[PDB]
Amino acid sequence: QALQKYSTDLTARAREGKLDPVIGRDNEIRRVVQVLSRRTKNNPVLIGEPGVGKTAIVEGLAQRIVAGDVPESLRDKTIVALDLGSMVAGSKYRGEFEERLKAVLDDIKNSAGQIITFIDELHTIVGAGADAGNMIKPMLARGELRLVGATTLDEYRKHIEKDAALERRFQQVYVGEPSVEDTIGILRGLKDRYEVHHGVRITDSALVAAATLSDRYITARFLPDKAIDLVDEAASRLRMEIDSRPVEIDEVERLVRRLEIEEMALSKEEDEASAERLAKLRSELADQKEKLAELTTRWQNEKNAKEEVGPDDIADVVSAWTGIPAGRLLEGETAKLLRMEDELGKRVIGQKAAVTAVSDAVRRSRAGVSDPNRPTGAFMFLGPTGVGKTELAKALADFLFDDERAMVRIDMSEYGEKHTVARLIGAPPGYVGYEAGGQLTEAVRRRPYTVVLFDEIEKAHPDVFDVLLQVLDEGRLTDGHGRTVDFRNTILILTSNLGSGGSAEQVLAAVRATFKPEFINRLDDVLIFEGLNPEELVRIVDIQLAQLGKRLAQRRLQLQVSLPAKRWLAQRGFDPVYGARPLRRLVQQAIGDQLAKMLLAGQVHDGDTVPVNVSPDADSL
Amino acid sequence: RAREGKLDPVIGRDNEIRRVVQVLSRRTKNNPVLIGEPGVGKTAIVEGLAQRIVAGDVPESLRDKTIVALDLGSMVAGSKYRGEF
Amino acid sequence: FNPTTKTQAALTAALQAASTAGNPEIRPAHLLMALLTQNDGIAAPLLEAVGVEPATVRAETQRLLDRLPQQPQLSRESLAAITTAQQLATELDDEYVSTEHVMVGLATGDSDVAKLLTGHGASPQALREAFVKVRGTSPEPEATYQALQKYSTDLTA
Ligand SMILES: Nc1ncnc2c1ncn2[C@@H]1O[C@H](COP(=O)(O)OP(=O)(O)OP(O)(O)=S)[C@@H](O)[C@H]1O
Ligand SMILES: Nc1ncnc2c1ncn2[C@@H]1O[C@H](COP(=O)(O)OP(=O)(O)OP(O)(O)=S)[C@@H](O)[C@H]1O
Ligand SMILES: Nc1ncnc2c1ncn2[C@@H]1O[C@H](COP(=O)(O)OP(=O)(O)OP(O)(O)=S)[C@@H](O)[C@H]1O
Repeated sequence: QALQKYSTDLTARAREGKLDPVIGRDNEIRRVVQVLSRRTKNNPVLIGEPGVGKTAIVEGLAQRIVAGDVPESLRDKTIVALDLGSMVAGSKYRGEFEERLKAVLDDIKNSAGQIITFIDELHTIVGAGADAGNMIKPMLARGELRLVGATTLDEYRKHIEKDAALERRFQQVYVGEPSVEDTIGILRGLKDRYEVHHGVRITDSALVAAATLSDRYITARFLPDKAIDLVDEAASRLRMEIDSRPVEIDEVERLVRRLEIEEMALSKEEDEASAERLAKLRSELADQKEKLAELTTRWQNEKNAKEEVGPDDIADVVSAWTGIPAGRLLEGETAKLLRMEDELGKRVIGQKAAVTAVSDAVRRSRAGVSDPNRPTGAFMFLGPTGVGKTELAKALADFLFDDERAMVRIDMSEYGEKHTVARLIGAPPGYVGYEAGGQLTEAVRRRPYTVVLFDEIEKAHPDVFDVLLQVLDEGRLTDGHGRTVDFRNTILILTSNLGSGGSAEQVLAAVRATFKPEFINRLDDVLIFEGLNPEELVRIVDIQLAQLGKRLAQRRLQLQVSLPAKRWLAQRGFDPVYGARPLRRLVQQAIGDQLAKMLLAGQVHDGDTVPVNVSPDADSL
Repeated sequence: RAREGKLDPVIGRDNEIRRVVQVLSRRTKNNPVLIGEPGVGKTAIVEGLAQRIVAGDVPESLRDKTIVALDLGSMVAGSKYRGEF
Repeated sequence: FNPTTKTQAALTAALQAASTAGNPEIRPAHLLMALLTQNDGIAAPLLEAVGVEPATVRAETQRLLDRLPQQPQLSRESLAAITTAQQLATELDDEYVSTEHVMVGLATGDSDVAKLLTGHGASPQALREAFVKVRGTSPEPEATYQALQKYSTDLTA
């Protein structure tokens, strides 16, 4: 009767049908049985990584006993679930806990083996002392109490294997994680338990996707557990959608009910610079109130003539998680991908050969054609200076994230000595900086969709190349802590400045003599950039002037530029040895200097608009 | 406190509260953990969820759920004996 | 009953000084001497809260000890004191007995100590307000009781 106070009844719980169906894993359960039914030392311990199913095996054995598939040596035996936490509850006096545990042990021995104690998280059996969890050591080695335990793989060697007198009384059972084909079956069996809790239906083509998809995207966790979450979340989200309106009709309404209040409390601003902001916000409101009322119409076109989860809700879940977009190109993204070297051309000018290669390994990955285990694209573009090869790697990180500072840049010119490698991989255990991990590593392990940029790579020491050697071609590198980080979704970009003027084989042979063939072989196309012709500078001129104008709008201060000045600046863009950097200095020598002189000398105030005009030699405002 | 009007208004962050709710109402292992750099708003989201529950914008399963803010500091206050914690 | 460590130490000190004294039964004046001369004593500021002089709390109760003919057991007045103390702990729901609880039980249990505290000037309505101005609801030990005044100094003062 002391076993009623400190434990529940697993077999009784399994009798009333309160446990999930256990599928497969025949070998593990048969070994648990043939260990649990020997003369002495008859107590197994399941062992293995967290999530692969180790309480599932004990619950399967309990259901199996209740049914009657077990041998004669185990027919009609009850399994009790010991609870070490509720025993040390009130034991402040000097012997009460030992008294409790002794009563429990005596009561277990008082039966004739009709009880199988099952301790979960048994690594907690070492403490309870303050000579505790130690009075069990005699009864263990004789086979009185049949113990079924299950702890993860690495708290075993941390709490138990430290005590080789106690770990002798345990027989280990290793529980390896299943494969995709087996996880599919486990899900096929468990589906009808979620189909009830959520009032929905789940499609087998979705049960296959929730297991194939969650095997190449979520690598930090193990099997089935990392494949049941997708199904459960998809169902819960679908039920939410069923009750209320669908998504993308809810957020459009939530933000509209906010822009209203914004413009309402903004229109009462007795101000003049705030009138250009109100007249700009008042347009996005009418633009949103357009597609909102279009969605409410397109929803009735379907509601007059999305009721079970498919292989699409799963992808949407594994995309909201982990940030990686793996969807189906829902007709809004494809129209944007189709004109990409057109949205990149607003920031980079020329280099058509290189824009149509960076942009070419994004489509052939969003359409599901690239190798699923290798980086999305790994190519190095190199050429003369000031040509636009560090700008392209920023016009690209802005097309995908809408923020130029959401990417990972490391300036490879500080890696002059080989010992500077530990800066991006961590320091081995037992050294100064170890509870910090790597620096490149920990940056990608948190958001595995960024675009890495190794700037000025040939200035480094030829060992960091050999570190990168396996990043390309496999997308993996492990830090000090032993955590493997995957790169199979990033875009690897390496700039350079080799050759410096050689036509095509003074540079192609200067790359070959600075890098090794095993490093050139992992790369995709080696893009060559080209100098700037006189025509393709008259356009960078416009870009620069637009930039400066946008920078000036902090004072509502514009400026008018005449075509003579616009083609004077571009003709004073000179020296096809320095690219397009001199022009940014010419602009500030000509316009910016005298504008700033006039600006703090009175005689120019906000709201004005200054026209530039080419004096016979210089520019006059 | 959300009923008594003592929490600041919470603006924006719709995707996050949506995901928090849908994780908070699934069958097993429903424990959302807001993670991210310090300052970007992680208590503000929970306060927004509380005000949203008081208002009524939540799905059916989360009607009248009475969020509770635990405290493990005042729980280990005086427990020098063997089982007091 | 439900003891805290200070009442346990007071009972142990009174029992050691009683077994040294050689008595058939331990008087309440042993416990009173143990509590007024206790380290970190919360009885002398308790009587400071009700305006009682401390120059008589070691003389007029000392005369209740050196008139007895020098293992004792607890007097029935002391058991009634602990009984009314445990009863008086049920309103403020403090889970353990305290030194002020021992004091109010001794003031209600034996009328001999109540006679002395009434002759020095103290009412049970006033000494029930003696602690609330020095306390400020209770665990087992005593690390409350104006914690700002014992773990800080005043820069403005
Ligand atoms: N063979 C299986 N058949 C059916 N469901 C399974 C099977 N293996 C695991 N599961 C389910 O997958 C999840 C695994 O959870 P558990 O196995 O209880 O956790 P665990 O494997 O013990 O990991 P730890 O060490 O306890 S944290 C549960 O939802 C189980 O119901
Ligand atoms: N084709 C181009 N289109 C637009 N801006 C360009 C172009 N080429 C250079 N620029 C400008 O030049 C600056 C950036 O030049 P970068 O390409 O970053 O220099 P680089 O190509 O990395 O050469 P090095 O070897 O790194 S100095 C920015 O101010 C750009 O506006
Ligand atoms: N979306 C938001 N709406 C309204 N106020 C916000 C929002 N996000 C942040 N704030 C305010 O900005 C501050 C952010 O503080 P918190 O988000 O509570 O701190 P935190 O983000 O939790 O970081 P830590 O780790 O808790 S110190 C508070 O003053 C919030 O009131």
